[PDB]
Amino acid sequence: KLPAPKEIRTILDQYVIGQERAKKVLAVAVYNHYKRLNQRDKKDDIELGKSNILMIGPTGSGKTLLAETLARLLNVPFTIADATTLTEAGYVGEDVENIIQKLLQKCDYDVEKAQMGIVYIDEIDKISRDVSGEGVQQALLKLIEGTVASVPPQGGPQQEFLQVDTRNILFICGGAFAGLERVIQNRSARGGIGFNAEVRSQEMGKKVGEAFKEVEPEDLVKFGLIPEFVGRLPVIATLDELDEAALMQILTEPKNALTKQYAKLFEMEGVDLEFRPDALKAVARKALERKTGARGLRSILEGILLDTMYEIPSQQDVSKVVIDESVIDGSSQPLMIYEN
Amino acid sequence: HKLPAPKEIRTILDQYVIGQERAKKVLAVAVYNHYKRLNQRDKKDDIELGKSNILMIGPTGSGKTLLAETLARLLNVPFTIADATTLTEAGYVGEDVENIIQKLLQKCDYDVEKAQMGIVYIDEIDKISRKSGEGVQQALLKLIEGTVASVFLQVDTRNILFICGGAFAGLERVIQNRSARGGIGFNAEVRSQEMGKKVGEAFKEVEPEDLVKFGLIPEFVGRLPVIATLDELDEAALMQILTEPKNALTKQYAKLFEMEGVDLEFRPDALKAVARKALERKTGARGLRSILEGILLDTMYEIPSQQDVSKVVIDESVIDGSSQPLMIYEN
Amino acid sequence: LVPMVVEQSARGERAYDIYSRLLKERIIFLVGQVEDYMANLVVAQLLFLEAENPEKDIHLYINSPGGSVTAGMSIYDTMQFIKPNVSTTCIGQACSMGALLLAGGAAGKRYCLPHSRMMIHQPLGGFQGQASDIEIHAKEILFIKERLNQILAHHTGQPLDVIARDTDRDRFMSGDEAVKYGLIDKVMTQR
Amino acid sequence: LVPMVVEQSARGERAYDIYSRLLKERIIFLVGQVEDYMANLVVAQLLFLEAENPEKDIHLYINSPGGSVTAGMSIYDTMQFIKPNVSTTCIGQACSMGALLLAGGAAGKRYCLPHSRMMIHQPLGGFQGQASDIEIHAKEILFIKERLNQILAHHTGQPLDVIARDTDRDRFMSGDEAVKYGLIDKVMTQR
Ligand SMILES: Nc1ncnc2c1ncn2[C@@H]1O[C@H](COP(=O)(O)OP(=O)(O)OP(=O)(O)O)[C@@H](O)[C@H]1O
Ligand SMILES: Nc1ncnc2c1ncn2[C@@H]1O[C@H](COP(=O)(O)OP(=O)(O)O)[C@@H](O)[C@H]1O
Ligand SMILES: [Mg+2]
Ligand SMILES: [Mg+2]
Repeated sequence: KLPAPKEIRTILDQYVIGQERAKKVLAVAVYNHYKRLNQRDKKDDIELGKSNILMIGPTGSGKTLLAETLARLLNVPFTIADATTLTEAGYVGEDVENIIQKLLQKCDYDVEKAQMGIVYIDEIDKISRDVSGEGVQQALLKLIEGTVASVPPQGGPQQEFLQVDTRNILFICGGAFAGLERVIQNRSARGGIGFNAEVRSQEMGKKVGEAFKEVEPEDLVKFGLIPEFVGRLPVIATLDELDEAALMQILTEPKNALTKQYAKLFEMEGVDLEFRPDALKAVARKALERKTGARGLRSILEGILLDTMYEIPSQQDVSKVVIDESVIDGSSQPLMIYEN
Repeated sequence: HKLPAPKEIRTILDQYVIGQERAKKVLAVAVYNHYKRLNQRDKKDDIELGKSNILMIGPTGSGKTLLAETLARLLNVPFTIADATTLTEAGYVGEDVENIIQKLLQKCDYDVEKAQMGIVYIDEIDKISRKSGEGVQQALLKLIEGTVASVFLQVDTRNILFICGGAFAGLERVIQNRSARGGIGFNAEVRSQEMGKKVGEAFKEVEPEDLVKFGLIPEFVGRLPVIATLDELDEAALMQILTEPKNALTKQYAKLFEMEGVDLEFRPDALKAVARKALERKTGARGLRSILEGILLDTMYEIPSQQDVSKVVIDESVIDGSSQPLMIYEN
Repeated sequence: LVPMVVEQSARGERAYDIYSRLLKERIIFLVGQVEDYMANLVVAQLLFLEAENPEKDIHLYINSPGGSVTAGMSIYDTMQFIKPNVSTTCIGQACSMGALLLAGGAAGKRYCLPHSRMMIHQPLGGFQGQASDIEIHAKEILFIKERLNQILAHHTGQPLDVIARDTDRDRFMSGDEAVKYGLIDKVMTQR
Repeated sequence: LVPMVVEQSARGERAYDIYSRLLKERIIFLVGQVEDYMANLVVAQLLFLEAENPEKDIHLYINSPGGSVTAGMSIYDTMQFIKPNVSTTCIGQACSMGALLLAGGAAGKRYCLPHSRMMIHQPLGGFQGQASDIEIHAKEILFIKERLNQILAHHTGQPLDVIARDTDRDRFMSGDEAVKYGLIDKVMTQR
């Protein structure tokens, strides 16, 4: 109950590796949000307005993880609804109502739980700029600020529809705004081309290191988002790119680190899973070029472990499997101590 | 739970399926871990590992059911094969989503002991694609999470391995978009007109993102840490399959001629040509049926016409479509 | 004026000029004197079509009285380097570079209309300067003459001694005569 | 006329000219005599491509009979300043200024077609005036000649004395000859 922002930060830090800026923002944000649901006394202090957050980070930065991990600290219904599916009324496509509908399915159709729920609408950037654009934004505007639910009944007339007010729920929004770096580059040192220009470092996961630190509402409006929409979300969180230095600190440090999980499965048979410092770094580089980041580690690792994971059980007396940098690439095979 | 080693799993399964050993390797260790790990976790340090659900994606007549059957042939635990089209809203417009758990009650024998290790399998999961539709997916996803729900008999939903496999239509085109194209130069590598036309674009390399793009609920798409990749067919494997089953196509053809008292003599040479015809029609193992069924039509209209037709010899010319069945009619 | 054409594709209607519409079908037009600017367009078209479909054949129509040798070589070298087979169809005249580009097409894909006229002559050159400079340029024009004769022999199969003898003076060859000579493979008469 | 082309991208269909479409692939074309107006386009194109992908290589095709020395220097100086490797693939001919750009490409990325002629000649200059002006304008054309000789020696690796000797008179070099000289790295024939 109402854990201190610092405690939340430490718990979230267990998995997240290097999101301090957003960590604090997200921590304080939820902390005060639930204090409003808690501070319901009648002392002329119910007027308090919620403040929705707008998480902007390159794909795979850790946005979803923060939302999901934080949901567990709350121990209440949480959901993630994509923004692409939603389309303005009058044309085929998901209706804004549906967001509440699916959200309530996780809540078990409990009004108290609904009001104390958190949303993580993703890919908000997609709906930028007659249909699938401003229309969706206009509809969403009312929904995020204030609206009554119309969720039809489950299982089993038209009056059966249930209602709940969308003025308590914290509607967090996560989006990978492709091109925002150029908008923020126009703020100062607009030069992209020329000898004395700010030409991008590279076309790898180094580009957006701290490019969103200087994100202002004006840029988001220029991006295409409605001015009103940008106003609705006052807080704007920023995430890093999870580059090679991050990926090296994310393959063993996290409590859920792939190496740890893989080691657990290997430990059962009796093989002491081992990794070399350079070996782990090698995987990071391979994931960055592949552009799969976080999601590329598992696959990459499975391509380097599964091979010997089908052998190890049939082999006996195995004591260790040393994974060398060479093994990561397609040159060598996992070194294994066949006997003791 | 059988729970053999990956080696034993693959080897024992190879006996009944030829050509799908690549995917087998992955699935072998996959299921091996799930049973062993969960059953005897012994409160492992920093337990994070979620149910080792494995996805199955293959085209029609790829042997999805065969791999599902062979997997369930020796598995003592129940498999409760079910469908995704049969599911509808939760007892509002039609069949409820608890019917998958109802199929488990039949296979588990009402034994909680068997229920907890029930390998809930589904086929043609690609027919509920969002465009009921998306509603069934969410009501389906609820059980994937491992939410104990009775049908009435309480059923253990935790630790239920999911090997669901659908014949996703338009999967390669979505992963084809992800693939990059070649340049236009004198020192550039134009690799092909198209990229998902030489190898199955879908079943060589897949990431969760590609599945979300298809139009599936992102939560369910990122619910399976493991995946698989089924190979449509193989030319070598097509000649073995021709007479591998107990009642193989060729076998059944001869057995049908034998009902009248005629032998269906067939040449090895003809077999090679037959495989090519099926590979061109691109309709899977089942496709081969149509080629021979038509070819035999003439023989199914000649043997009856002439009685005392001892046997019929088929040569490579007959499969080429030039020669006429060499009636061996005699005394 | 160049007329406009509508493709009326399934996705929607599009407007392309008469030349661009044919370019979609892997067709390239060579009209007028050969020069660096127009020759560069052909090279760009050949490479672009290669990326679209490196297996489908390409058809190059040639109607030109000749031109720059260097510009022509850039086209010939490009046709052989790329993977697709660049067909060639004479539509009435090829004097010096038109026949080198007509005879530099894939085997079995060199055509000519019924009343087309094809000629072959040695490369003409013009230069002025000191005696030393003249001797240097003379060797260059003599080297080019040999390389060009070698190309015709390779594609036509005739011996180099015959090519050099036939290129000393202007030699006109009809559609039927060219087939026996080896410059082309077939004479298209009707569909 | 320049034919149009459609990319047919996922976002939609856009019409690009044959030259603009190739520009998206980091390709620049240098055709005709070198001059301030045409050379400035290459500068803008090279700089523009640097921002899109400062790591991906660039392919600069050179088919030109030469031109302004000052205009060419802006291209060479720009190619070396930028980070991306600028490949060179000589098609057709490469005269004095064209050869310098061909030699200025990244190491191991300089190419030429089989029937390509690479000529090297001294810088051409013309001026009229008093004896004092002639003496002043003679040191400039002589100083520039030294800079160009150093550039070729740096990339080709040959000693400066050999460059001056060869540049005294026109010297035509084929693909194979240019490789030994160091002007290029490989002669491409077929894909
Ligand atoms: N891998 C295989 N090995 C041998 N026979 C196969 C294989 N795959 C398909 N077949 C043949 O296909 C026939 C049965 O087809 P089946 O109904 O299993 O299609 P399916 O693969 O289940 O379709 P889907 O993939 O859409 O579920 C059998 O006669 C069988 O011989
Ligand atoms: N620091 C991290 N530690 C562990 N896992 C991470 C980390 N960053 C990202 N991930 C993984 O990446 C996946 C993608 O989620 P996220 O990066 O939040 O946004 P998106 O889903 O848009 O890529 C998550 O499932 C998560 O497990
Ligand atoms: Mg995620
Ligand atoms: Mg079946």
